Amino acid sequence: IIPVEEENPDFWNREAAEALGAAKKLQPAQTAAKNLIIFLGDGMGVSTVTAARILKGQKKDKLGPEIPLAMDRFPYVALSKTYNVDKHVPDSGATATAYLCGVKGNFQTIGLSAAARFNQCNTTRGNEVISVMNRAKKAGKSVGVVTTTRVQHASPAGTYAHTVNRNWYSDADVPASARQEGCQDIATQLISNMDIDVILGGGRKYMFRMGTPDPEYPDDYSQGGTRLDGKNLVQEWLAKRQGARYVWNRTELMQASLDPSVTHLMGLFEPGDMKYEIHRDSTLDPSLMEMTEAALRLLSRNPRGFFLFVEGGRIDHGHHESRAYRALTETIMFDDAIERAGQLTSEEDTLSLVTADHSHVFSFGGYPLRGSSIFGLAPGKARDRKAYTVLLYGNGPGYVLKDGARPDVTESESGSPEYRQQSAVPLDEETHAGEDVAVFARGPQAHLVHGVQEQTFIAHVMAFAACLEPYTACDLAPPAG
Amino acid sequence: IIPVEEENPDFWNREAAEALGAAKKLQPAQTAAKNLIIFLGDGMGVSTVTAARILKGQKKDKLGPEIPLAMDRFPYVALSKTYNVDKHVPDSGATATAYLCGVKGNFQTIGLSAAARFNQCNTTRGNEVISVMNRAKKAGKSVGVVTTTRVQHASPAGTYAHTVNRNWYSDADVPASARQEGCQDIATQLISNMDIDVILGGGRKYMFRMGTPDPEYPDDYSQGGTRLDGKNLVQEWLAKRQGARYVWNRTELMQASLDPSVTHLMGLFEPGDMKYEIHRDSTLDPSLMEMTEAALRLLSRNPRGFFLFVEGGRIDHGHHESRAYRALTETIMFDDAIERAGQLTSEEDTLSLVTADHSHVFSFGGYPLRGSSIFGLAPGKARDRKAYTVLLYGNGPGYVLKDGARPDVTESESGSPEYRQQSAVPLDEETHAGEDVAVFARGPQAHLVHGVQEQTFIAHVMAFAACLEPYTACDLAPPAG
Ligand SMILES: *[C@@H]1O[C@H](CO)[C@@H](O)[C@H](O)[C@H]1NC(C)=O
Ligand SMILES: *[C@@H]1O[C@H](CO)[C@@H](O)[C@H](O)[C@H]1NC(C)=O
Ligand SMILES: *[C@@H]1O[C@H](CO)[C@@H](O)[C@H](O)[C@H]1NC(C)=O
Ligand SMILES: *[C@@H]1O[C@H](CO)[C@@H](O)[C@H](O)[C@H]1NC(C)=O
Ligand SMILES: N[C@@H](Cc1ccccc1)C(=O)O
Ligand SMILES: N[C@@H](Cc1ccccc1)C(=O)O
Ligand SMILES: N[C@@H](Cc1ccccc1)C(=O)O
Ligand SMILES: N[C@@H](Cc1ccccc1)C(=O)O
Ligand SMILES: [Ca+2]
Ligand SMILES: [Ca+2]
Ligand SMILES: [Mg+2]
Ligand SMILES: [Mg+2]
Ligand SMILES: [Zn+2]
Ligand SMILES: [Zn+2]
Ligand SMILES: [Zn+2]
Ligand SMILES: [Zn+2]
Repeated sequence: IIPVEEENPDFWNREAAEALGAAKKLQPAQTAAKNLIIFLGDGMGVSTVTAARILKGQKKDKLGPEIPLAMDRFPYVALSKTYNVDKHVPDSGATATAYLCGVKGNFQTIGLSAAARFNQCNTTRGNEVISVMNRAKKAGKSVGVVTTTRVQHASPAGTYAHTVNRNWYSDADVPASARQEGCQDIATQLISNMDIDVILGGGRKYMFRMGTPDPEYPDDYSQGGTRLDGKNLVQEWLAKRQGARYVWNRTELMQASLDPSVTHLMGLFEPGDMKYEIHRDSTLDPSLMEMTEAALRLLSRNPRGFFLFVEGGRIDHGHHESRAYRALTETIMFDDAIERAGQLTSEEDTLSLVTADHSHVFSFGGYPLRGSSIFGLAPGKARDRKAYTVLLYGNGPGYVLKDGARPDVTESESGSPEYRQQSAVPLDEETHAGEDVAVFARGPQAHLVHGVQEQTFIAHVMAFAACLEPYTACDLAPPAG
Repeated sequence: IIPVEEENPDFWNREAAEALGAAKKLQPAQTAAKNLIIFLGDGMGVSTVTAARILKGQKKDKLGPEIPLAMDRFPYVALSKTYNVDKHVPDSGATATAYLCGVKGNFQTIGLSAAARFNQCNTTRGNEVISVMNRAKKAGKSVGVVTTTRVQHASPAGTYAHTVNRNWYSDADVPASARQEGCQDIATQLISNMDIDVILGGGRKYMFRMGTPDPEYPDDYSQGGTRLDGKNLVQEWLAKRQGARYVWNRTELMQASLDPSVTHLMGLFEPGDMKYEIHRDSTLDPSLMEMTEAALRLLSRNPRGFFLFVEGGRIDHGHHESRAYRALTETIMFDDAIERAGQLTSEEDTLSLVTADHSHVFSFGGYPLRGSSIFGLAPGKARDRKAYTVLLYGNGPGYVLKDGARPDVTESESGSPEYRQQSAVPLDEETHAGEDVAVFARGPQAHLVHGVQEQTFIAHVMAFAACLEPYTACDLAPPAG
């Protein structure tokens, strides 16, 4: 469909003149950031952003691509080079080292320099690189980790953990030799490495001893505690702090977030990862946006400010499944959380960055008409005389042959939340992609986020903005306010 | 391979500290641009940039992804939304309207608002939108069009032409009803719409009457003139201007570019598109970089400045073929032309933008090791127990089944300049992609290129920077110098 307003050049000329006006009004701050927020869309590459924008646009009144995402409104954009030291196409652990600790690492390690080696516990020590969240805490800020994955998953773990193996969620996962060598499982590291004021996401099971029924699924033994060492890490965490609260459901979370006596909050909402938003039980489980608000309620009390990590963690998971519907709906909820955090904080004193750890082999093509569903069919048949979707994957589990042939696909099929877009190469999981991802920034010193930068720049600009180590001699005036 | 230097956090911390230093040193100009250059990588989306960076890096001493492209050094980056008014995934003609005229258009039209309709000549008039190049000429600047495509191809045509059908290269292509209605073929528009000081690229055949042997291929009748109206447009163009020169080969081009009496230069180096760089005859044909230098030699003489359009036009063509080797080698040469133009001009008075018209369904995945060839195999077999490449396409002509099965692929095969990467969906040509593309900017007012913008912003910032209509009341001081 051609929107009539857009047929007049004046429409475009007015928009551009307004854009030039806004561009000209941008001024760099002379002042530091009181607060830091990093919003991490796991797997949210450029193609994901555009596709999500179109989907979000259409979910409102709109044709799609002309409607800004909340992230699109951020004034400063850079490209971020995501390669890990050892792999061009990276994983979440080693990218987390980059954007949270400011140093690049090796694939499937977390919080370690690239002197360490995956799955070799004895290469850990001396290679620990401290996150900006950790430095924020040291400087007296409150700190929070919020994600739709396990809070022990690679991205959130980057804020607090140092491990040669991102798969070491609980002690059950750690080989005996590594346990003897003192490489702590991530769940332990979560409660032990540093004080974290707010921890919200999945990963209940890693905190409890084998045999402990999950509070939510007490009749599914597979969801129970995993720990071999008999520890209840939740109780240990609570015991260390007056005003600490543990919650496992939404209503308790909301209650805790409004309770002035709650100074530390651990909310673990599923045994493993949280459900996709489309599957979320809204009585039992908070959305990402809700977890972010709950976090901000607590974190905002500290006069020294806060550092908050918010992850749209299952964007990534949707793409691995080659289910763009899941990737893109997770992206929208991620963007909704960005929007919500922007309502609850001030860009005068809050530096907010939105980025992705890496992308995926997700493409948006064919030549679909304006306003057509992102989950629809490309116009025109393929050379094998069957239909194809506008969304495709380079590889992944959407690759199919029914009786020697690529299957035809209908619109009703392609639009299903379970539909797997086709790919060139069958893999159980679609792969990450290595192309640059966007960094969006607003707030004090956001203007430093520019050009094409290494992914480590994300961590460094945040430290610098808040005058955290190694930039305590930042040359900045106190935060506005 | 893990580079040892990168195992030390200090490496990353030093780089980031240097990046922060450079970021802090950026200051906006108070002064106008004397000169404007737009470098257009046709089809050069984010995945293409990263893949080309890696390839370029490796062509030098290097592992790849850590080595900046010339474009990567530009200080200001924005994302550009490429949708056409009528299609989410755009073409080159209507995007050219956006980034060259500052108004979005309908798929496969050029230089027309979206009130016009593809292939309907009678919707043309009143919908012409004037390019910034045209406005630059009006303001007394010299202007140049340089591309590896036909100079009548959609992108360069955006600088001078207005047509409802980008396929109307010569009168041979224009239906009789359109010819009667006065819709001029693009080759005619090239010599007639405006004065263009430098025109360099392909497209000889459209300028000459049917039966005119091509100077380079006088024994291949398919390469001869196409025109039905008996006109020699080259002679007509030459006749209009004292100091005008026509050349069809590299040595004459170089000679003309150094000749002070040559004020207007038309260099048409192939009958249609120029050869891929890997196929270029370096005795007969200038590279993109050479054409850009030749252009700058002439354009730079004007004390009022110049507008120059430089297109890496066959990046796009490589992706359509699903031959990433061709896409990426064209990208490197494009980047080499950017680098060369940066040597020959000053960022104190030259606003240079690098962008793409749109992307492609090109992906860079698997989990290849650092330093591995971008054209190599992903580690690990696919689920059908055969190898697969790190580079894939969502759709296109690399889709194959040999005896009911996806073919296996070897490294020697995947590395060939003729290799077609596999795709999910067989199409004779791989499709464009609709995701945002990068805009890189440097020079006066380049700091206005920020955030996520409509693709029309490219044209408007350039007009504004040089105080061209509609921004003659730009509020800017004269160009530095
Ligand atoms: C780590 O342990 C492995 C297995 O015993 C051994 O081969 C290697 O030498 C150790 N590396 C270090 C740094 O001690
Ligand atoms: C939320 O958790 C508390 C236990 O902390 C429990 O008393 C309440 O029943 C829970 N809500 C639901 C709906 O299970
Ligand atoms: C363009 O010509 C077509 C074919 O005759 C006709 O259907 C249509 O009305 C014309 N449109 C305009 C704007 O005159
Ligand atoms: C280049 O063109 C001129 C004609 O303009 C011709 O005299 C010369 O032979 C040409 N060079 C080659 C190598 O064909
Ligand atoms: N990050 C993905 C897949 C992956 C990660 C790391 C290495 C390889 C694959 C998953 O855990 O959901
Ligand atoms: N809709 C609420 C629900 C909620 C809040 C806080 C905590 C838990 C739940 C939110 O945005 O805040
Ligand atoms: N731009 C491509 C293919 C294309 C353009 C426009 C529409 C559809 C396809 C080609 O001409 O090389
Ligand atoms: N290598 C030269 C060749 C050349 C120059 C000018 C014109 C034509 C050819 C270039 O960069 O300039
Ligand atoms: Ca739950
Ligand atoms: Ca030639
Ligand atoms: Mg993650
Ligand atoms: Mg082009
Ligand atoms: Zn990830
Ligand atoms: Zn992943
Ligand atoms: Zn194009
Ligand atoms: Zn194309």
